[PDB]
Amino acid sequence: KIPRGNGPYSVGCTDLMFDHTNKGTFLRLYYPSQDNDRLDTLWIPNKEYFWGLSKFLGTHWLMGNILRLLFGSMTTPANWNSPLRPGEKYPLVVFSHGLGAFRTLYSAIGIDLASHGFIVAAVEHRDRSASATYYFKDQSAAEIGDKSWLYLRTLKQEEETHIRNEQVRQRAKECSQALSLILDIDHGKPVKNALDLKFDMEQLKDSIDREKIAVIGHSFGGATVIQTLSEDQRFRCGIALDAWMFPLGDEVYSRIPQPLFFINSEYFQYPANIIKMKKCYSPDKERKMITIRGSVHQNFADFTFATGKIIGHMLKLKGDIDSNVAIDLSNKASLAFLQKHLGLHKDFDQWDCLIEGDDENLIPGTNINTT
Ligand SMILES: CC1(C)CC(=O)N(CCOc2ccc(F)c(C#N)c2)C1
Ligand SMILES: [Cl-]
Ligand SMILES: [Cl-]
Repeated sequence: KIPRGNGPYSVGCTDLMFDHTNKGTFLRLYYPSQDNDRLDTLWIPNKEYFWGLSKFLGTHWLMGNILRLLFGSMTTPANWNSPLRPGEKYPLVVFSHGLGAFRTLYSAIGIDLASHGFIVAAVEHRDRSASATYYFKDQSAAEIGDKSWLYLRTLKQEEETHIRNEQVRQRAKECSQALSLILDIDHGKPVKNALDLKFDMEQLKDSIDREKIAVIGHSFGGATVIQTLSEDQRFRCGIALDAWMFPLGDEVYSRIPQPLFFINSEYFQYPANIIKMKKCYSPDKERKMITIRGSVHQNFADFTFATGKIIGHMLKLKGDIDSNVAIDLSNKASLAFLQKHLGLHKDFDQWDCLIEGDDENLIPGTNINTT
């Protein structure tokens, strides 16, 4: 089971696609909810995501069918289409998923954030870095629900540098676009959700704390944080979760004025990557780095909760550290950082010491030597 949020607020979930096209925004929203008696949220909502995952793993599509059998009824503890908790303006996080992932696979993070009074928009990227995603060819297709699917692009070695950079720039634009959509809904612009879901978007009117915006993401999503910050000053700070730095252009490193927090796994990182993170540092800029002891790259994503301890460790979905312990640290340290750099008036400064890696399961900075 994917853990429930640790915060005081109940959590709701829904999906927004606007416009309906491959250039529209697709996101999963996690938000403080008024009610706590709704059905839980289906974790991986369509069979095609499992086919996507099968291609990402480099297996036959029939492994996709097997993955569906195993995981296709799994839920995540968020009240599907629950009304938004009224009477308060919430800060906003835009969240960016990893390569071969998609919008629904970081619910442990999204739910926890929402339970502390954030609205979280987990974008689904259309750069062919998602295992799968979908949209509609035209207005007619959107009405009848005739989905067009877009699957993960496999690269040749000679395409890697160039295409990963094209992808990270698209990802950043998608983050900025998702922000604009949410800010426009906040004002009260009518938006007809291309998905026919019983969550009225007008609830979001006057519900966003409009200057309190952050961008967070895992791996490819971590590079996306960085690209996004350099190009969109509306994002006040960023948190990169085990960032994969390879996609970034040489130009971006000196171009990130906002506070930036690197939260790393012990076992993912390597000198080339760490060197790139250190290129983000300058005397006038606020940077923080911590490393979670005993953790692996997948501790930041939901599949760390989806299997047992023995299978999970074999598949590199789990580390030596307990998955809930690990995500608690990442999520609490994130909260403290956000409160600091968004100027929130909550109690998240109780976790300030985690920003400095002061905890028995944290390493300050990095375990990686780069000399
Ligand atoms: C360094 C990379 C190749 C680049 C990158 O982004 N990486 C993270 C991928 O993270 C995934 C993928 C698929 C999933 F289903 C889940 C989950 N849950 C997580 C590895
Ligand atoms: Cl790893
Ligand atoms: Cl290296």
